[PDB]
Amino acid sequence: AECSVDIQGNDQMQFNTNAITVDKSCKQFTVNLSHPGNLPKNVMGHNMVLSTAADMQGVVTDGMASGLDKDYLKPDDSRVIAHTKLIGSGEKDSVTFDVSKLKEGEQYMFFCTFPGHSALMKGTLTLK
Amino acid sequence: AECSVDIQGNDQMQFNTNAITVDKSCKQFTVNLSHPGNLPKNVMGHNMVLSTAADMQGVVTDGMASGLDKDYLKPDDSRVIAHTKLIGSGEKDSVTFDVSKLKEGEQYMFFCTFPGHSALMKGTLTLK
Ligand code: NI
Ligand code: NI
Repeated sequence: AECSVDIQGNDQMQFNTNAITVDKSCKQFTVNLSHPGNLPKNVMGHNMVLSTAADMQGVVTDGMASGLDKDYLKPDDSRVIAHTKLIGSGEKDSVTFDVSKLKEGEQYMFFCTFPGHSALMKGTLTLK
Repeated sequence: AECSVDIQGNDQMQFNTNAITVDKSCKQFTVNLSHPGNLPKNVMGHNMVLSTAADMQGVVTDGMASGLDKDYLKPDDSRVIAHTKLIGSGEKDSVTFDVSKLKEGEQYMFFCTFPGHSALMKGTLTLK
């Protein structure tokens, strides 16, 4: 609870929220991702990727180009603050990261890098 | 141009038009679908499927449930007036159907049934 949050990304190409705020008291923060649905990861794969608003675009465009083998994320991309695995239906994955990696007054974005999904599957994250 | 429309499906999950006018003087109308870009069928597949605005949702839902091998279309869906195959990048397909299958004052939709795309890839077709 509190320094964790649960996200689901479904077969309708959406996330159950478009805003997460990290509380300034958290030492670490967890994002638990699940995929309700029936569709396979090769058609409707979802991951949770975090970065700044200004970088999102770069991360999606190089993610795309990497492909399904690299879970559509450029390996060791330094713009990526934290990311889960690309999961399909019935799969579950989570990531914990240092709240120290986030600074106040900066717009972060959570999104999915599977092609075309960030048009809908995106959200703001903010450290309050 | 004359009783036919050239249309494009791109890797941004966008068709290059969102309104088709079919002329009453046509015996037939031909739609010519192409897919500029680089992503394959299993990731950014596109088809042009036509039905009444009312049947669209049943076609989209059942299409999803038909699977990738079925080109995400319920085969012999009684509601589909015409459709192309689901094409990936570099590919192309056309469909010619008779104009008598359309009537005056019905609302028709064209759309793509690939998972999550029709919220974005959709337009109106109209008999004038
Ligand atoms: Ni996704
Ligand atoms: Ni499509």
